[PDB]
Amino acid sequence: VDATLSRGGTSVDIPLVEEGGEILLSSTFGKPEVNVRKSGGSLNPRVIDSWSGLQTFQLVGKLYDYSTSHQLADLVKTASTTPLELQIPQDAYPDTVTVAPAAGQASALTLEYPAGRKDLVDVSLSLTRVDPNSVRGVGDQQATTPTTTGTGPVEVTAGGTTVQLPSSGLSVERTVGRPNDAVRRVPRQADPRYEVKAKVTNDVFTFSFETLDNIPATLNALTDNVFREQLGRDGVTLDFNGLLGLGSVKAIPVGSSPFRQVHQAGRGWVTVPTLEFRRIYSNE
Amino acid sequence: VDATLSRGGTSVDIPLVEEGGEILLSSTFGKPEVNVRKSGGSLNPRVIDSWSGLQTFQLVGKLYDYSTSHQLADLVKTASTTPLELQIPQDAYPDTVTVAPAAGQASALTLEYPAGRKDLVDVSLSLTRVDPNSVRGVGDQQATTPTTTGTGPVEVTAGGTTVQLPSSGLSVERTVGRPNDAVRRVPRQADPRYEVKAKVTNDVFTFSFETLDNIPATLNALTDNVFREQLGRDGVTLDFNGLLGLGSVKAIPVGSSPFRQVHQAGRGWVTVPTLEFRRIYSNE
Amino acid sequence: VDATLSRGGTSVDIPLVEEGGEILLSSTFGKPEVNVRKSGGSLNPRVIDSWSGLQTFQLVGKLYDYSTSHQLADLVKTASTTPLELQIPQDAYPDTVTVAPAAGQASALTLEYPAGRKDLVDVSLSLTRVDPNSVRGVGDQQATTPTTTGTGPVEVTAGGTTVQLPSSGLSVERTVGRPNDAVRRVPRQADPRYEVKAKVTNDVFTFSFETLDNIPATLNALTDNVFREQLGRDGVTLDFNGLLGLGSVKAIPVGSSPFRQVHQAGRGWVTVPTLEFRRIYSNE
Amino acid sequence: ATSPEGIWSNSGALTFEDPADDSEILFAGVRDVTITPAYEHAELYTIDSTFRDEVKRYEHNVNVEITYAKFSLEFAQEWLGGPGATATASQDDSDPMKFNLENVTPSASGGFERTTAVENVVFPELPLDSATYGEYEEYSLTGSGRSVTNLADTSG
Amino acid sequence: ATSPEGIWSNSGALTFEDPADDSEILFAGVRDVTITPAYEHAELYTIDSTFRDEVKRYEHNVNVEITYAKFSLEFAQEWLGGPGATATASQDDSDPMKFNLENVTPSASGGFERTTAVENVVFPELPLDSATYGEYEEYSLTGSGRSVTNLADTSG
Amino acid sequence: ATSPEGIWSNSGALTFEDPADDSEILFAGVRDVTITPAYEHAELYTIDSTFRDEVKRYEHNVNVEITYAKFSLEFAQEWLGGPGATATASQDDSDPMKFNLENVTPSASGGFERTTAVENVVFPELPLDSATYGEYEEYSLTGSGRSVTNLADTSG
Amino acid sequence: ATSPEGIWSNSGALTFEDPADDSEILFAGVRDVTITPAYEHAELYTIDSTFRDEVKRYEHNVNVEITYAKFSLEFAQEWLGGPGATATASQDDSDPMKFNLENVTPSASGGFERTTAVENVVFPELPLDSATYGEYEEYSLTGSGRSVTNLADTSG
Amino acid sequence: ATSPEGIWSNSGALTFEDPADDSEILFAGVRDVTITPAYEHAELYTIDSTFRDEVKRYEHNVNVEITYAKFSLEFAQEWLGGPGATATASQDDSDPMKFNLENVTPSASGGFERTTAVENVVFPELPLDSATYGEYEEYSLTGSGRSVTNLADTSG
Amino acid sequence: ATSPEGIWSNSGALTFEDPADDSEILFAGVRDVTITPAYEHAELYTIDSTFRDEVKRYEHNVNVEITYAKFSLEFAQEWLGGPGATATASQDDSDPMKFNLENVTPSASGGFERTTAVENVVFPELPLDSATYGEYEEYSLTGSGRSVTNLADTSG
Repeated sequence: VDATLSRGGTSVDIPLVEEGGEILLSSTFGKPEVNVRKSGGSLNPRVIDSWSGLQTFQLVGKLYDYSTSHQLADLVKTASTTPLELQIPQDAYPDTVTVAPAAGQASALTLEYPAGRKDLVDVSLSLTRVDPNSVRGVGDQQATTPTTTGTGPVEVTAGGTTVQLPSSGLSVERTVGRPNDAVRRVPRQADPRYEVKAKVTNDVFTFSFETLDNIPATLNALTDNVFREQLGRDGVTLDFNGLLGLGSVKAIPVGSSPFRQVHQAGRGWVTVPTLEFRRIYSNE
Repeated sequence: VDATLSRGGTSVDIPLVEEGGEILLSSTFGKPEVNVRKSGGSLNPRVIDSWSGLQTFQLVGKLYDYSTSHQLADLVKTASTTPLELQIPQDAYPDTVTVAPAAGQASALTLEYPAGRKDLVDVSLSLTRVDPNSVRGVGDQQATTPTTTGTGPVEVTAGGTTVQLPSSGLSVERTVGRPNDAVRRVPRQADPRYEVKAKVTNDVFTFSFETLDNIPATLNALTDNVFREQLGRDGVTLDFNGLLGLGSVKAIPVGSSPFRQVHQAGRGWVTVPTLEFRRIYSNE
Repeated sequence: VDATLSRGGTSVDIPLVEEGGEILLSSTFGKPEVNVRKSGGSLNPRVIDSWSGLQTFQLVGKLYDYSTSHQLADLVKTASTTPLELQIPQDAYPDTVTVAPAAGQASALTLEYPAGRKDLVDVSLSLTRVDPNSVRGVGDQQATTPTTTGTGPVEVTAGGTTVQLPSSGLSVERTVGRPNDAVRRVPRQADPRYEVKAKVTNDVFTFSFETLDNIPATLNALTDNVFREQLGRDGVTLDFNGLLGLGSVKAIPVGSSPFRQVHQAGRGWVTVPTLEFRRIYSNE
Repeated sequence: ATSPEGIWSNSGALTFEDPADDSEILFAGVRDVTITPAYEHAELYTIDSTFRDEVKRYEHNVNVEITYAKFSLEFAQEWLGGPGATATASQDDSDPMKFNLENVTPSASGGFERTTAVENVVFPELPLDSATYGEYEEYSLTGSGRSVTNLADTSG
Repeated sequence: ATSPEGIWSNSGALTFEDPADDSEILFAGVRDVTITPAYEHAELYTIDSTFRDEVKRYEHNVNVEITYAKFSLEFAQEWLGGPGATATASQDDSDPMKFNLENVTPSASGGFERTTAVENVVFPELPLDSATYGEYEEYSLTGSGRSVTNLADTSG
Repeated sequence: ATSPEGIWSNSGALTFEDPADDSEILFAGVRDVTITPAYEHAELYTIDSTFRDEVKRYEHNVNVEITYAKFSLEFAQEWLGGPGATATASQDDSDPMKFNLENVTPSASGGFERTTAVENVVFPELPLDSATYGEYEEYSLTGSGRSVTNLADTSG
Repeated sequence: ATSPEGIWSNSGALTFEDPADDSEILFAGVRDVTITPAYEHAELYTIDSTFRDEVKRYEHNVNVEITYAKFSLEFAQEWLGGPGATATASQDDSDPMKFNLENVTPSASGGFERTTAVENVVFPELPLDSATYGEYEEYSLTGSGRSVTNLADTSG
Repeated sequence: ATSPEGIWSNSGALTFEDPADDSEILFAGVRDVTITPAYEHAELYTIDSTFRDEVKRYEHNVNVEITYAKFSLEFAQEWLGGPGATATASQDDSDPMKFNLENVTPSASGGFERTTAVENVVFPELPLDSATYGEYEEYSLTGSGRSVTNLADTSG
Repeated sequence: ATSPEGIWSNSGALTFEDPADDSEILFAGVRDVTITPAYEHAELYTIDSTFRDEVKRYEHNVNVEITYAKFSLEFAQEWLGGPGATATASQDDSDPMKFNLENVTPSASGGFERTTAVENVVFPELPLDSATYGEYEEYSLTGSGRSVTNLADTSG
């Protein structure tokens, strides 16, 4: 039922289970690093093979508790010289393989908390295979996800002002990645070398929700403080207030269009299709 | 019913009205200009906020007369340092906001004349918010859309030769924009500075129709005189002859594949999925 | 029924025939070579027209025998100073026109052998129009598609090890093109100049299939010897074993992700959404 | 409050009015009459419950459908002609004939006289001829009003 | 105005005419006759109101469907041949046979004579043989006219 | 435990209550009642098997549908007015009237009194008029409650 | 022109022919027979009018469907064998058996003899067995012909 | 092997068990009962044949559907309460109640006693009240079991 | 050739065989039996013409559906077990039980003995229990065979 992923002594078991006939594991192969004779002088190209290819595993699953999901996110995002180790339960793959969060990806892990679906977190993972001895790194830095019991409304807090995110239709998509690590081709061996870089990680929260009452007051209090003033070196504090067992975290909007208000024909209230935040420094 | 968009004394009122549950107004916000750190031995990035962000209004509506649509196209396309003023009736937005046609967009306004829908023009608008005092630029140039009563067939007319576009299935999408204006970040209040540039505007007509008779003669008379031969510094006269109340205009095809002829299984006639022209200089 | 494509005396007649209301012949025109103004304190741009336009024909059809398909692929891929000549039956086009495999496309011809069809190959073609006298070239190089009678299983073979591709669900998509030929604008003719380059062609085989028994052994024997091993200056011998009347050919995986193994909810077997190879040199 | 009571369909009194005048358009001979105000419902859920959090009404309409057996030239020529106009052929214009509508019914034991009224009903399609062998012509209208203007006991 | 009145299906007279000449095309023995002018309606809703704001007609046609039990050689041969020409076999050309249609009925108590007329009716499919064991061949047409050209009382 | 037993529809008593006050809303003349709690089920399969591995509930609701033949002014005027207010005309606001519902049914041989209660039932559409020739007006409601608040034997 | 007339289904005379020979394939015992030439209609509207501008025919076919109660080994072995060939099992090839078809019906009062003929009818599916308890096997075929080769009075 | 034989529905003996205990949940008074193990079928073709090359089973389930007329409080309170727990109201959790199931049916002539058994049946929805005027409440359950645990002759 | 002739359903004799051995699988008491060899047809049209130009078969299958009223333990246990093995519970493996099928019928007046045979028939779903109040259990199979292996007259 479960694949096993581990990072030193700490280990997580992930159920590869889905509705209907969906894709659950995809193993992708390629040779980006074969060299092609672009001129040739003849119809069909001569070629040469010289370097480590690319194997990538995409895993899809569902998790039955939030704590296992947070521990996986912390395990994924952590910088450590110790290799990330995977076990696949299907006999076409060997009982152990060494991997890294996918080479260039901003979203090596996705955790989804859709509307309804209590004690279901939908999960997508992307992992690149690496040679077992070819993992290297600049020290160790353990990722943390704060936790608390409060079970209150989520509060976007900025400049000492607060807006509660209305629970109505509220859905969370969180994405995690290590896009600043370096994966490098090695000559005459199958799998690449991997460098655990002393560089910034990715940890983005996306909300979708609908604001049902106090609408002008809600939308202006949110948008002025988050999108029409300077935050300085500070950011928004996104108080998850113990929803999903998550604690308070500091964050800021990133990208061209992180937030949308939508007003629709025949609707007496406002849709919020996105409110996106990237997590920031709070680690002094 | 209507939002009001105006410049100087001249004003247009636009119905925010649509079929079913479609989007009518969307306010998008973002901070492209936060200087997120890419580097350093810490998991989460340090950040600094220092600049005017981005607010954008997307508006959708239906206009019930052609003259109001033509006047909107002219008021949009016109170069003037006179700030473009938007009034939104919905309480989540303040009673007046200063705007510009969307910062880099080729299609800040779309007007559509679909088959069947007499006295319905579909309208889509995109407007970047700008600081009220921070509108700047060079000269004033009132745009003109020519008009006439003739109510005749549209006549693509070049090298002293004319082809009537067959009315059968004939549908128009016209787009307008100011992609050569400059919107720029300022280390100031949250809304950017805007420069009304003495530079070329965008104004494009897309047709689609099906040619039902004299098909070979029609398609050759269109293709040879417009797509094979050289037009010089002249262009095609696209004589609307009073259709939609539009007068004669001069134009040319631009870019990759602006005209398509389509021959189909089991059909004894030719579809034109698009025929496209950009309006040109005729303003001496 | 058929349009005729020919080079020298050698000729192929292609049934422009399809199910439903599908596109069979699309002819598209563009003037990318108008030198449109980006500048000037006037609303509408000045233009100059100074060069050969673009005309491109897209043809769709079905072929009733494999030999005619192979002969088309060979006649397409072949380098010759001899212009490629198209005869179009529909009266809207003149009785003959000169062409080249589409200038910007890697897949000027697609041949498809979907599961469950026999004496029925899907075809798509793309052909840039060229001036009849403006065809030029270096030598002649005849393409050959090998042939055999064997009617056995397809055998991906490397390092003296072979894997039979399971016939179950097996579907082939082959693409052919001349992406290294140079097409160039001419200043006083309607249609461009075409240079038949003595440079490498594109010829790619794509498979999809489902592996139904000996699955772990099959997938390891395929992955190790093709995607982990190094093939040197050699490649996979893709022995078509007389299926479709195709003979053996030498090839290698090209691009970032040529091969995928897919494991699914509720399925006790593995899908191959793609396995892909580019044909290599075997012409010594 | 007034006790609930049965209503007998043949006690009905449907009428159509031109909403520009508030004057009657001659119509009669109904056999079925349905009036149904309806709002689209959005049902909404949170990230940590199986239960519905909230529910909201959006697009509102009054579904009106009527089956009737006496043909009216006036009603049909109003539908053809569009707002404020009578016509004897299809008109090439985008304004449909809006009608105001009222129905009045004593309850079966006279406990109340329920009046229902609806503004700006429009019908997408008008059956001009609905002929079947060995039957009187029976005409089906389906349409959508903007809102219910009244719903009350009008008994004295 | 004129009172609404019943209409009896068997009282009707239906005719087809050639739109080139207004000459009659021989057709008879109908059992059902439906004529329904229709428009697609757009119901436009505002930014904040749950109510509709405006409604617009946007694509007109007249749905005509007829069931009939006497075959006509002429009607079928005209439908094969297309406009202005009559044929005994399928034609490989794109023009459908346009028909003009008129249907006339005295009302059930003689109050009026409703005449309905429709221009350029066309039929995608024509049944030639419609045989069922122990029954007369009963033929169903479904088609679309461009507009209603007349709807009036043709009584004196 | 208590033996399963037959239930006779005509023995039931249905009531609607205002969830603000627990005051009764006058409603009567029921014919049919369906009360059906439901959840969407996610039915989850592994890679390694053709069999199911796990199954999970998610979006819960209670489908309530009722057919009844005595009109109530109060029920309709509360549905128009929305929560905590009563109205004679359509209201341009987003809150639907939430009703609490209870149905009480003695079992056929007196073994138990099955009481079912449902919170926050809402109806997208309210039939105001449902008139058919030669029949009493019969009204059908389709709606959804948030949860089942009670299911118990209320006998002594 | 010839007067329209009723046609009686049991006067029919369906036959199938191999179009390579113009020779009969033994087939009999029909109970329903439908022949319907059809074309897809494109109905096209302008930029500036609610009315239809033009209408065009595309993708011609003849829908043929037949229900019959006497089994034929010859017809079935022709369909299995495909063009010009007889087979006693499924053949692994892409050519369907094409049949020519003719039906001749005298009109009910002998006013004409309506001959319909159709070229290259093909049937996607052939019911070999159609057993039902206490009934004779009744077989339904649906198929498509290319065109109507003949539609005329063949009386003398 | 044992000869095939008719089975008479009224000979049946359905029971439900809590799969934590293998203890009976009180249920009775069925009318119709369907049990159907099923697998999704992939039918796979190949590049140079019209015939099917291979066929494979994927997603397995057992469709169970039951129509019954004696209400059970215990069965409903188990469905509400979920695994291992009884509840008198909707519970806010994602675990559905899983039932084990068995049915025992002697053949019509006593040739065998067919026993069918099914594991972990779940029902998406559960009718509590199913009132229809002048009828006993009849309850329909549709659900999915994981696998058939037993299908054998259990006669001695 | 041989004349078409009627066939009487009740004269038939259906049999199932194991394709590994050609040994019989005990099966009886059929009521309805449909066997329909089928293909998809692509109808290919050229440019310029409205007519079809070619038509081609692809993805052949033989639709088999059977209704029967005597349960067989053997047939069900073979369907559970898959090819070459027999089982009393669901099997977690991807191979469906392939059956060979043959059906034999004298024609109604003794003209011929139509034998139909089909290879590798498989059924996605097998009804085990099909209980209906006051009726015998009646079981419906739906499935697909690879090809028709025989269609011939087996009379002398």
